[PDB]
Amino acid sequence: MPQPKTFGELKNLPLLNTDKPVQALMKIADELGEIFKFEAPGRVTRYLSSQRLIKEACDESRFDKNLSQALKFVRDFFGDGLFTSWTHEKNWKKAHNILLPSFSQQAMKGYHAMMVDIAVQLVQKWERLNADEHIEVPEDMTRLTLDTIGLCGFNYRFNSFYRDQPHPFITSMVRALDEAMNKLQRANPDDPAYDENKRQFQEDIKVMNDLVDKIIADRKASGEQSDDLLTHMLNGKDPETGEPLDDENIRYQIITFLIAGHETTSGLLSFALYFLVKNPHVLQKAAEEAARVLVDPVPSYKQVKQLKYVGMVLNEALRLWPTFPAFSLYAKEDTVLGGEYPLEKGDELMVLIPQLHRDKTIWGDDVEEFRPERFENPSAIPQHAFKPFGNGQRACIGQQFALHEATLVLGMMLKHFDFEDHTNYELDIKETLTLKPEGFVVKAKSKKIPL
Ligand code: HEM
Repeated sequence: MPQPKTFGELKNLPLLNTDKPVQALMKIADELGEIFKFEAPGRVTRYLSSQRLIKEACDESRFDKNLSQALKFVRDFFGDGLFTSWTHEKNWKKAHNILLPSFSQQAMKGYHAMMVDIAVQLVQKWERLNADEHIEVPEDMTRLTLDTIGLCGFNYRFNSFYRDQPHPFITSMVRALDEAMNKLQRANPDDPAYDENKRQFQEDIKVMNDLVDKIIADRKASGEQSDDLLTHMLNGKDPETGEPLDDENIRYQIITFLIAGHETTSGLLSFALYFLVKNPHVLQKAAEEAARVLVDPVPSYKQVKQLKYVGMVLNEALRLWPTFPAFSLYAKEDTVLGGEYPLEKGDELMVLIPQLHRDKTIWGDDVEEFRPERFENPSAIPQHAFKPFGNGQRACIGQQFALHEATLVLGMMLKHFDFEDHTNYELDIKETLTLKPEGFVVKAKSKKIPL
């Protein structure tokens, strides 16, 4: 099996001592091909990049979700929430069954009004800019997506658009995820030099956990008859065990949904707008759909479902830059991958989603081009070729929520504004386990359509 350059007794570990590890891993994959071994002290994994091999890795009878080294570190705050629990933990399947009804079609129609509430605040912010003022795109998209999960999921208002600086929850969430990414490259984690990093880390987690207490305390005290994600967490019973979630698991789910429910979606909207302003003919086509379909001051749920081309733009943005770029798997038993790489039970794999999404045998030769038309008929895509939301029973539970929000917001953006890439921005991808085009700015000129 191919393997990139090694560093003596540190093996390949120094290759991930960079600000852009995923981007470093993609270039290794370009150099070495569909599979490559990556060793660290006392650790080994195999990075897969081709649909040929990933279609076997997505075989659930042979491989199950692994918690990567990164996810093990985040589990200190995510606990046994849906995202950081093993498939075999009781709390995974319980919460899985209890919370899927929160993403039913009827649940989605119920979220739509509060999504519009936040989308209108975004549009109003941009409409209220003075001449020649610009937009900080990932910053405002994070304002929107954080507020949307807070309100739709928990009837809690982060009021991000009333702030020039990030919400304290996000300040502690980013620093706590920074501490988790730095534990990967640190030899002796229980050494006195990191005594204060750990002090910071645990105070950043109590910031996040104090908000959680408030969301819970205000639901119990509230009179309003709510039917949202928190309703199901507090009241839903698992049809299989007959049990509801317990108090400590509930806290983990709230923290999980608040973080997983906004970061990757903000990344998606950021990349989508980036590709639109870089591809003016695509932007014009998407804008024409938005104008044709969104005939009312606020979009209906049905109208969002009719934004076919906008949906295609979002999928094409997810192909080039899947915002959660790598997922980890482990072999359920001894097995042979691709008829030439034998694996033993427990052997770990990493699916490099951006490399899978550039497989020339599936997508053709123009893999770097932004062409939404490749999603004209989504059924034409072979199995396991397009995986921005993961695999099987461990796939993203919030997929339809993220895509409905992103389609709604992007449709309104295209309806209400013309956009200008006034700095001719140079794509610079920031990695914090998720991806975002750092420093992306635009100018918007309103088409002066009332809300
Ligand atoms: C474009 C936006 C999103 C992307 C690209 C994305 C990506 C993913 C991926 C790749 C996984 C599988 C993780 C793994 O295999 O380790 C996943 C799982 C998950 N996502 Fe998302 N996600 C997005 C939005 C959301 C939203 C909006 C929510 C909540 C409302 C959410 C909540 C979760 C949860 C709880 C899981 C774990 C599910 C389980 O294992 O049962 N995500 N997501």
